[PDB]
Amino acid sequence: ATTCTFSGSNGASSASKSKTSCSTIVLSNVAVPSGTTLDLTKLNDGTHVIFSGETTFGYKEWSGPLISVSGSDLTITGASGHSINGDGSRWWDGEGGNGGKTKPKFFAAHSLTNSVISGLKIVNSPVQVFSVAGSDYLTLKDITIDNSDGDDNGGHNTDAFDIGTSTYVTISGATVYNQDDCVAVNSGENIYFSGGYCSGGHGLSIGSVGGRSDNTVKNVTFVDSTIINSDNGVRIKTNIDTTGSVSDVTYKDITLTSIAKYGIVVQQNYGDTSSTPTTGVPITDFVLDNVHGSVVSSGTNILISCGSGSCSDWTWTDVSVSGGKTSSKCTNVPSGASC
Ligand SMILES: *[C@@H]1O[C@H](CO)[C@@H](O[C@@H]2O[C@H](CO)[C@@H](O[C@H]3O[C@H](CO)[C@@H](O)[C@H](O)[C@@H]3O)[C@H](O)[C@H]2NC(C)=O)[C@H](O)[C@H]1NC(C)=O
Ligand SMILES: *[C@H]1O[C@H](CO)[C@@H](O)[C@H](O)[C@@H]1O
Ligand SMILES: *[C@H]1O[C@H](CO)[C@@H](O)[C@H](O)[C@@H]1O
Ligand SMILES: *[C@H]1O[C@H](CO)[C@@H](O)[C@H](O)[C@@H]1O
Ligand SMILES: *[C@H]1O[C@H](CO)[C@@H](O)[C@H](O)[C@@H]1O
Ligand SMILES: *[C@H]1O[C@H](CO)[C@@H](O)[C@H](O)[C@@H]1O
Ligand SMILES: *[C@H]1O[C@H](CO)[C@@H](O)[C@H](O)[C@@H]1O
Ligand SMILES: *[C@H]1O[C@H](CO)[C@@H](O)[C@H](O)[C@@H]1O
Ligand SMILES: *[C@H]1O[C@H](CO)[C@@H](O)[C@H](O)[C@@H]1O
Ligand SMILES: *[C@H]1O[C@H](CO)[C@@H](O)[C@H](O)[C@@H]1O
Ligand SMILES: *[C@H]1O[C@H](CO)[C@@H](O)[C@H](O)[C@@H]1O
Repeated sequence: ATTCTFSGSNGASSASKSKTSCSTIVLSNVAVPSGTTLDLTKLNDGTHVIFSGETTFGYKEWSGPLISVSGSDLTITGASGHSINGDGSRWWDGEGGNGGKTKPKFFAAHSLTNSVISGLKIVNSPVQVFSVAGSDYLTLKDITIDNSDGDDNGGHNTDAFDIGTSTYVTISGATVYNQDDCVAVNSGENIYFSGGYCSGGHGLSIGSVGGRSDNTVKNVTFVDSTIINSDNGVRIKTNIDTTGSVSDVTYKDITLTSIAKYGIVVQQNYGDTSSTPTTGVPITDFVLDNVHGSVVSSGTNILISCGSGSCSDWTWTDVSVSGGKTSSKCTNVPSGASC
């Protein structure tokens, strides 16, 4: 059993070259050089990684990731008082991932099996924070993401959790202040989100689904969570002219507070809302249970833009969204639901 401590301005290099001799790696006030990844890929099974002090990154216009981890039976945690500081205002230019500077993604959680990431505190990511991909039985718990400075400083596309090609991922106790989706499930199965607080972004989203070889979303649950001061609350987006499926999606015991645009929005014409919704990505067995909240007077309570026949078997129990306009543009609403 070995414990390895890496720190300072050359910590990232040493960690990379010695990671496989370390049972435990502690990362203390590591300053990652510009244009380079903190490469924690391919750790030995059972390795424990502890973030300590303040982790920082040199400035460069590149696409990331800033941190990358992969392997099995890993524990990665944060020590008391630590933070991982992206100092994103260096890149923030109002354009996020769409244009302006090239901005690096923060945390590649790829090819993780049976691992836990707990207690990390991330501050001011340049753009998206967690990219979860190709991972199985991953728990992300008590993660704090504070991009609140981005609200008035050009923060854009600062998604907290982007999930794809993953199964059995559990997210609990997340606290997010950001400017895009709190969660986006692009594809994946058996996803559980609970005890979350999402402020400032675009809601808890399924989507966008379709147009990739990975286009199935199944068995996802959002429960006991608050979405506040966000553009949308509950959201399902499927890409127009694409095929896939979304099934067994549940939102339960959700509080929506001061939603700006849409309390609940389901769009089967995502990508081109001037066109009629298409029917290639059926949304079935969608359940809302005890979902309550308020939309500002200028927003819309509920928008359902379904394709003909491509939305069915919805159950909406104890749902109440008020404060906003009732939409008159809803299409092909299933029997259990309403705008
Ligand atoms: C729909 O997704 C649900 C959430 O992933 C899933 O429930 C989860 O089921 C797994 C079993 O595959 C449970 O996990 C395992 O780990 C615990 C301890 O780590 C063991 O005690 C279990 O025996 C098992 O090995 C999860 O605990 C459970 N998660 C929760 C929050 O319920 C459902 O199984 C999925 N439903 C369908 C029909 O597939
Ligand atoms: C690296 O150095 C630190 C001292 O801060 C220890 O915590 C650890 O055991 C390792 O030797
Ligand atoms: C961080 O800490 C290590 C020892 O833990 C030093 O080797 C390094 O120079 C920096 O002070
Ligand atoms: C990284 O750069 C620092 C800061 O100058 C050094 O002290 C360290 O040993 C490494 O070269
Ligand atoms: C980063 O720096 C460490 C220590 O200087 C080297 O071992 C590594 O190969 C890379 O140059
Ligand atoms: C990173 O840390 C290792 C082990 O402390 C050093 O050997 C290397 O020079 C770099 O500073
Ligand atoms: C991290 O850095 C070390 C040397 O700096 C490499 O050996 C490793 O492949 C990774 O690039
Ligand atoms: C990685 O870290 C180990 C442990 O300090 C060194 O022995 C190795 O040379 C590399 O710097
Ligand atoms: C913990 O892990 C390291 C390498 O992963 C071993 O060298 C050590 O003996 C213990 O198994
Ligand atoms: C490395 O060291 C830490 C503290 O000793 C452990 O938590 C871990 O299991 C591994 O042995
Ligand atoms: C990281 O990026 C900065 C800015 O381009 C360079 O100065 C540095 O040498 C490294 O490539």
